[PDB]
Amino acid sequence: AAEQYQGAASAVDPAHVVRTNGAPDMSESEFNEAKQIYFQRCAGCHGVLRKGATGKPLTPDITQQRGQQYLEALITYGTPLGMPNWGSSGELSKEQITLMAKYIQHTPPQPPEWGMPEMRESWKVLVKPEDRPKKQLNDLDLPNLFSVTLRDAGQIALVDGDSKKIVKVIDTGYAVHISRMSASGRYLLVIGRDARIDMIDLWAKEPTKVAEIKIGIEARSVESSKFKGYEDRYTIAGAYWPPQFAIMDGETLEPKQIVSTRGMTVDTQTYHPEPRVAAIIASHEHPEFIVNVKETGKVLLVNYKDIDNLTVTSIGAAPFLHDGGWDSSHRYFMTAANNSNKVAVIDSKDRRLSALVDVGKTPHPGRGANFVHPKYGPVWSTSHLGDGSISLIGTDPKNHPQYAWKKVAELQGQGGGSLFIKTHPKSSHLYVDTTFNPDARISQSVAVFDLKNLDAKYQVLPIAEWADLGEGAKRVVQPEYNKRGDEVWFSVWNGKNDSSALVVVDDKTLKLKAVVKDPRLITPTGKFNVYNTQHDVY
Amino acid sequence: KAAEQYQGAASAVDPAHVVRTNGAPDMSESEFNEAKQIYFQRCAGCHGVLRKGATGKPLTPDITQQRGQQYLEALITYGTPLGMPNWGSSGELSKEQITLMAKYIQHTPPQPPEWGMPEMRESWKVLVKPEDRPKKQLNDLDLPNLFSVTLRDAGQIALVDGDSKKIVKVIDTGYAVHISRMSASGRYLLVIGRDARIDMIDLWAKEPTKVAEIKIGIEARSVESSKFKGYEDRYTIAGAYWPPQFAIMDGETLEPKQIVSTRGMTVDTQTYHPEPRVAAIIASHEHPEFIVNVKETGKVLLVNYKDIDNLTVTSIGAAPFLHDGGWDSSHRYFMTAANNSNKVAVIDSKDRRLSALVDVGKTPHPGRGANFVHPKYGPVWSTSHLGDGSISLIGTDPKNHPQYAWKKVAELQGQGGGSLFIKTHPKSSHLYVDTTFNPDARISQSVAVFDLKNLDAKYQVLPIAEWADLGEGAKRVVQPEYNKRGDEVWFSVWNGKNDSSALVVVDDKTLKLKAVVKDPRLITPTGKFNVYNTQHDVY
Ligand code: DHE
Ligand code: DHE
Ligand code: HEC
Ligand code: HEC
Repeated sequence: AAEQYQGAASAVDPAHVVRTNGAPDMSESEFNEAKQIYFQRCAGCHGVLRKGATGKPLTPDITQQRGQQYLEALITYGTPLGMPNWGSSGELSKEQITLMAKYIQHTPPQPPEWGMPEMRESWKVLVKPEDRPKKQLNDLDLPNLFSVTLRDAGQIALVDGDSKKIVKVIDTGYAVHISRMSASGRYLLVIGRDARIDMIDLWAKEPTKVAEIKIGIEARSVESSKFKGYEDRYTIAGAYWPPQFAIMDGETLEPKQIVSTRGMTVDTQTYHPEPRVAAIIASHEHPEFIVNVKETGKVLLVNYKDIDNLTVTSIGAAPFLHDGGWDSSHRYFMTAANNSNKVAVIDSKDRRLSALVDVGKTPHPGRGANFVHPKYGPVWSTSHLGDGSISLIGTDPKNHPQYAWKKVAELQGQGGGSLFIKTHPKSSHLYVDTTFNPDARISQSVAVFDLKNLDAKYQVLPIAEWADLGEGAKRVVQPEYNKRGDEVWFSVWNGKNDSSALVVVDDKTLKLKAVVKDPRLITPTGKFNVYNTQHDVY
Repeated sequence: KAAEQYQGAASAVDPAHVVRTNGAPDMSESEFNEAKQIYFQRCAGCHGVLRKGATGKPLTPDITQQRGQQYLEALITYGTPLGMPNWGSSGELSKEQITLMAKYIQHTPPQPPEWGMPEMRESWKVLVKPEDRPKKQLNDLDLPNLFSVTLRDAGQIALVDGDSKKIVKVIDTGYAVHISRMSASGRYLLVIGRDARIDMIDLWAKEPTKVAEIKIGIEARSVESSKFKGYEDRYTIAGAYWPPQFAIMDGETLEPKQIVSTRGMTVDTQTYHPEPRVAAIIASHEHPEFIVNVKETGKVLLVNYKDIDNLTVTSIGAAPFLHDGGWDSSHRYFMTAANNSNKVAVIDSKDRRLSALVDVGKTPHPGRGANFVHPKYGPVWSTSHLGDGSISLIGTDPKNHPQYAWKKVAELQGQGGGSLFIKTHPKSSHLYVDTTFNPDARISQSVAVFDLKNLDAKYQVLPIAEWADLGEGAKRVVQPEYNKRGDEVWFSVWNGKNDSSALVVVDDKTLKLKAVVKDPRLITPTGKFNVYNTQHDVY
């Protein structure tokens, strides 16, 4: 009966369902050799399913159309639009480039999914809530503590701000991307690019891990609920693969909900198989999380008032959403759609897109830099990877409606390859790095502007040279203030077999203050001051 | 080059864990395509396009290669007592074809095309602009008593006059229209074919005519209109089987506005499902929302249309295999069937939460259900089943009958399994139940009728197809439907395409034959929707 009920023909026409191949035959060792190169060298931009970069996707319909020789030449010489040259540079051999061309003509191999069973299997409560201290069992000045990422070591070091000494090094997931604080200021949350999250109790005799869990195969962001009456309630994390985000117990990390970001794009409104989750930021206006979904250019407002029945408001922005942060008032999310060269303004109160501001080539603000301009009122700034400009955008609809969501002015730095711009309420300086600048000297130093005289050109602080480290690229990255706002820290991100350091500068004088060296300080990248991260002070 | 080095590091994904699919038995183009044709003609309905639609293990290469050729040929040949038919023992397919199917399912599932906004707009057509349409009714038809009947294989629908029992107009639509729905103004009739083609019909024109059309997917089943106060003819939503999505369009022109993906995590295992088909869709009267049923993931979505630019969706978890359903007497609780889970999920449309999960019989199939006041239990909603001959009566009054609310308060027994629709009306003391897919010809060609005033008495069997006087063919009777005044119930005698069919009208007051609708154009009549009863949810 039920077999006759569901027994008619599918409305889908067999003639339009296509079998995939006609690709160059390659053995198992040849396919694995190419596959290994693809995730080590290509995937980052192009993605798992090869639809992550601008331009045409590397799926068999397009690649077989181009042909073996077209592909080999394209991989060999690259393009001026963001596709590196692998043959000319001499990175890959002609035998490898040949394998790569044949490889992308085959259906993309499939990485495993990662749901609730996998999540729970990896979930570990190391110290039960009840077995945790009721008070701070140490003498540490937690607010002024710095959570520094020792990238290649798969660890993080807690550095005491005033003493400049490493208080504790902790094993974490590989290459931790960011550190975030719980609203109470007690727990420290870190997540590795391997999607493994680690919750750390700063009140323990020695700050230690109390729980851990893996939320995907690849990830970048984590965050805690910051709405009033929700301290340490929920923790969210966004993954690159699978395309999803997960919500967990903010006290134990127990997985509760998992949502897929696979969907329709904002621009063409077509289906995208891999919309990776970028930045995530907690709302202060409503009990919701603001999630950035890259490839589809959507900003989702995930309400956690009722975790059992999840309500999500999908706001369209612009393609390629990445990093971003609050305006001075903590109401408007200033996030960059890098490859679209725009900054999306999300109103967290009224819950809508306030504007799409045209900025420079490939905006990369991190969380951005907020400061009051002598003429244009309160602005939010961002530097770029594509060029040497710095965009100042008005963020005061109330008192400065004429300058709101407008690129009010522009500043010029040392050049492109910039990654982070920084300032502080108590500071009158504006720092900007240039980490990926092709020039060694430029990439090994930072620019500083005088907020009291913006017409004047920037000064150049020789960070890497001050560290006195010897050989290596010595790339300087991310300025970060201490709780007081009179010290600015920088990482001298050198190789793993080289010597790296953390340089500190007296903000009041712009003079070298201290240098943090230690054999354990391996490949330091992101630094997050506890109080400043927790209270979004930027 | 700065941004190129920025995004230059390795992916956190281990190449060794990214797998290449193969190790399937070789098969040429001729072979592969032949198996594929059989797959979508015979297997897809249950198993889905990507082969994860049925209960039990999926037919994906990881599992199929594990079982192997032999195991697979054997299972396909004899089937299983759990819903998998026998294709060899019944002589449906040959051993040659079965060997092909066993080889086919060991390969990666061929991919059907996606259907986005560009494809949708391309298909979109405004046949008659809102400005060019009538300002009032230009015909003298009794629109509320009109029946929109589906002439399935014909790729058409027929509007039949309730009182005169005649076909007023025959309209070309998408292939095999599955359901008909009325807009909140009672002016526009909407129909959607299994091919995802929707047709909007203006009942006010001199002769009812199509004003707009669109194709929202490759395969579909449902369409629905906004019914919240102040949104008459504002929006139209349609759900698809492939791709896994629904589409919100302009209610006056059918212009595509938003397309949302239903691919996601399941309610039970909370794992990823690549093909969560959209089933029933009902419009809320409590909030400006559309209640959408997502089958495989067992999710009921409340899509708020108060602002379609920034879509807000509340995802309520219910139970796997959500299919059909309808409102309770008060129009607040959405009583929906999770057929393969043998349960009925109750969705409070006001408080927007899962009110309960009621345990019922084997494979519930309520259609929109049947509501009536039980002498002992108060207001109840009822459903019949495909898996058995039972009829579940569930209490739907938590306010004044909490002792019974959301409980399978009582049961009734019909002719047997294979039931598709149960039905009644506020003005009627009778309760009909068909048996369309019952393996017995006599039972499948008749309908059971209960007495609401004496629920202890056994039903009377009405010989609907025999009354028709049609001759040869299966002559399956399906879906009872009352008229505007609820004094006559209509049935469909769904006979073959090359055979003779009819609509049989029965006097509700006397349970006697009242009329028989026959017409050469009345080919494979299936669903029938009375304009008034459909539009105002009278059931
Ligand atoms: C989505 C995302 C965020 C926002 C998180 C948030 O706010 O919740 C972010 C922030 C960050 C932040 C946060 C700083 C802040 O002030 O908020 C830091 C320090 C950082 C160190 C790096 N990032 Fe980041 N980053 C990516 C992704 C992201 N980076 C990439 O996918 C990319 C382009 C390529 C990659 O190799 O991962 C990339 C490269 C880098 C680097 O090269 C850095 C310097 C070193 C590393 O570990 O790869 N990213
Ligand atoms: C999701 C869904 C609904 C609810 C929509 C709503 O109300 O929003 C529905 C309702 C319906 C309704 C609604 C009646 C009502 O009173 O609301 C009718 C008449 C109907 C005629 C048929 N349906 Fe239906 N039906 C399916 C799906 C559905 N059918 C299938 O997938 C299935 C099992 C397989 C198929 O072949 O499509 C199926 C078979 C059938 C039939 O065999 C029928 C009799 C004829 C046909 O064309 O296939 N279905
Ligand atoms: C980002 C830093 C990239 C890396 C690493 C690699 N590719 Fe790329 N690729 C990138 C972009 C932005 C584009 C578009 C370029 C344009 O001018 O349109 C491309 C393009 C290709 C193509 C050509 C696609 C086509 O037009 O048919 C191919 C074949 C290609 N890329 C291959 C590829 C391989 C094999 C790589 C790793 C060894 C690789 N790309 C890395 C960005 C990035
Ligand atoms: C629904 C009316 C079905 C149709 C039409 C077909 N199949 Fe099916 N199949 C269905 C169910 C409910 C199940 C579960 C059976 C069980 O006892 O668990 C199955 C199972 C299969 C399997 C076996 C899967 C396994 O355990 O490894 C196979 C190989 C299979 N079905 C094949 C198949 C083919 C090729 C069909 C069309 C020619 C087909 N099925 C139709 C439901 C239904």
